[PDB]
Amino acid sequence: ILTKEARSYLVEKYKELRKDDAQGFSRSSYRITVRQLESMIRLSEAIARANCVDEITPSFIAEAYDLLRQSTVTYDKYVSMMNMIVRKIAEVDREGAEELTAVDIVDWYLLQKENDLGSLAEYWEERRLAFKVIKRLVKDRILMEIHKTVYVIHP
Amino acid sequence: NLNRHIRMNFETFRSLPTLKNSIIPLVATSKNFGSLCTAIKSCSFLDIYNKNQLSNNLTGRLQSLSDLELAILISAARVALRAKDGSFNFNLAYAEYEKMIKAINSRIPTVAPIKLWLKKDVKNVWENLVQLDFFTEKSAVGLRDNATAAFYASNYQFQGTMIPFDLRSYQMQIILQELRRIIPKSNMYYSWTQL
Amino acid sequence: MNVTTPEVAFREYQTNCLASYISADPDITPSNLILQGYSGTGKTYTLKKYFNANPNLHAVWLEPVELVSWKPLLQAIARTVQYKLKTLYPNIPTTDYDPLQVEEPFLLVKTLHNIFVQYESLQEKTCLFLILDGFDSLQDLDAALFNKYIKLNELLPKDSKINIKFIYTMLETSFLQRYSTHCIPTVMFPRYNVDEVSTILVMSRCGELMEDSCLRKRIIEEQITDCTDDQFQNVAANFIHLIVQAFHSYTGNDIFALNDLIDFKWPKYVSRITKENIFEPLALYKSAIKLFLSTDDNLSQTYDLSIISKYLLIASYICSYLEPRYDASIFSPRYLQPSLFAIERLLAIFQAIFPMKANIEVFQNLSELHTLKLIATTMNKNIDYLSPKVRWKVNVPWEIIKEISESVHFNISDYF
Ligand SMILES: Nc1ncnc2c1ncn2[C@@H]1O[C@H](COP(=O)(O)OP(=O)(O)OP(=O)(O)O)[C@@H](O)[C@H]1O
Repeated sequence: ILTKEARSYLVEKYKELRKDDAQGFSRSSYRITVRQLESMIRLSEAIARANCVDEITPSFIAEAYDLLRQSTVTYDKYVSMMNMIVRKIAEVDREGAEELTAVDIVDWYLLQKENDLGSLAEYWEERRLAFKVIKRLVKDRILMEIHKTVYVIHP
Repeated sequence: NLNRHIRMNFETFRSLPTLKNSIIPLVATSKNFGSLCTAIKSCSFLDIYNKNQLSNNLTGRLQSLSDLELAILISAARVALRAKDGSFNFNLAYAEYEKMIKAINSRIPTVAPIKLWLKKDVKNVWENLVQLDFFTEKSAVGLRDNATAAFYASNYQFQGTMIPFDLRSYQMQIILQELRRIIPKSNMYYSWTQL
Repeated sequence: MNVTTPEVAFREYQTNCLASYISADPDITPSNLILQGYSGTGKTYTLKKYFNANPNLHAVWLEPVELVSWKPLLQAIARTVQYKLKTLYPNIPTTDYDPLQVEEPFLLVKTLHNIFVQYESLQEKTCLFLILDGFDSLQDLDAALFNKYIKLNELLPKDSKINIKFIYTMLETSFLQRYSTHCIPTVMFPRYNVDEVSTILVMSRCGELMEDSCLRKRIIEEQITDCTDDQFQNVAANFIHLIVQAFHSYTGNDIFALNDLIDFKWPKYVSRITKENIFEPLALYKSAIKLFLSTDDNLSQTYDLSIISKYLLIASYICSYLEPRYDASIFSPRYLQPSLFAIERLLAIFQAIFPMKANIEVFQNLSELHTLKLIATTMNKNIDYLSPKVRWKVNVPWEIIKEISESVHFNISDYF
């Protein structure tokens, strides 16, 4: 069953998909239609149906959003680290929390994935892997250093 | 080492004064007889001289560009490659830049509850790249040969200098294949060096 | 002979190369020398910095940037060489030659020969380093020009006590590659790295900003008590790093644009400074955020136009981007440059889209638009609108036509 906020989030994403599918001059879209709006629920149902919940969470709407829109470190691990750290910084900045260093960011991320670590030997590899992700962001100025340094979202 | 360098000179080009001018800094810079002997035995400074001779080549200029400049260069190269004549303009370049930024953002999954720079800010990047000769106007003759040709060129008014900044036609100097040769794979935009 | 070398940062190789090719004895220096590098590379800075440490070298400075064409460039050489020789060795009796008589390079050679003959009484042979900055920056320029100054001093008599030793500076690489066979000694300047640009700006434009009147106000206004010069230096330095890291992908690696951005944003950043803002530059960043979110290089309902003018400009865009095939069907290539059209099409489409006949106000608005240059024609001088050869095209982007259509409630979005 769709939760009430999921309806609010679904109409947000349907507007976003209808925005992207919009042609540059004509208003007529070609790929995203009302059938796809049902598809988002229909896919979200199946995604939720794969687990033990009868309440569709906003997360399962995003998963259907990704799959319908899509039409050294591994690429998936890199981006997964990005969406976790980037939203962490934006959350504390918008809430005005105290500043945190890069090491604290690494420790925070490892805390989030405690169960994915099969052994403490894997701990050091992932911890070492984490700093490479940070440096890549600084390398292309995705997270600006402020002089220990504090990381702030770049424009 | 000196004999190897002399052999390389002989194989490459056979104008002796070039080798003379190459040697002159080695003698001039020497401060002591021991330093002179060590330098002429190691013969390493000719490599520095040669790389400085190559520092303002295409690779040397390309290594100095910024992230946004490099991305816009890649997008312009892609448009040039897709075009039948290789021509492109600012509008198509910015459209491709927006499209590739959208694609990169899309491949990043959205979280349950990278900047597309404004078209006005990209103007400075375009101006930078046009001056560094990565681009060139459609039929730019460039430096004229003689004074009379320069007179007739300065008398005439080319259309490319009158039409708006967003619609001037350009052609590319570094083809996308050369970019993929040169651009490090560690670059975020490297994956787009292919079509 | 020995020449001291200034410690120019990030140009050490080139400073050593200029320690070479430049010495008191004219038998140990070449006839020509070229230093090359694009704008904002430090060549004009480095060359003057090297000459300012060795006064005994007799240097003459000229700039083709000011000297529009080759005639001023020739005349200035004679003028400045003569004046410099008078300034250095005044006691020798000489006779003046008018620099305005130098109408040809041969006459330049003649005048130089005459002047050196007048100084023949000198005991020792000495160098004369004629310096030209940005040779390719000359506006009236052609390829054949530079050979005339390459192969110049060999027409001078080698017995002369004064020998000219040319030095050139160049920007473009396409200029050098036409003269590689001459094997002229070349010293190259590559574009600075970001780590170099940031440090160059910190070393150069820090103290100048540190003591400006704007801070002279704010320090007293905020009643800062424990302030010292070191705190001033650090606070000013943080600004350059912030601007560089914010606008590096926009400016690139150019010192000039970064300096201009610093100049514009420095008073506004200083304005946000309070008692609690210093000793925590992070708060300074977190309060002047909007300075770092927009370039602010912009010079400043954007167009306020008559309704007739608005519909004329809608119809002209339709003419410029709709293929002529559809005029008989629709009414009965954005990225490309606009195509040309005729007034006969514009009038018909305007009549077909306005919610007018042929009163003079329509043509008056059209001519106003042309004078406003919102619509372009196929000519540059002696505009002859009524001549049939002239054709018309739109000089306005789509982003403004869309707003005009919104303001007149028109639906151009449905015709494409
Ligand atoms: N090593 C350096 N240290 C400090 N400042 C430097 C250095 N190199 C260059 N600059 C700065 O570069 C600025 C621009 O002068 P520069 O010599 O680079 O011009 P240019 O490239 O000859 O210009 P143009 O082609 O317009 O004549 C100078 O104001 C100077 O402060």
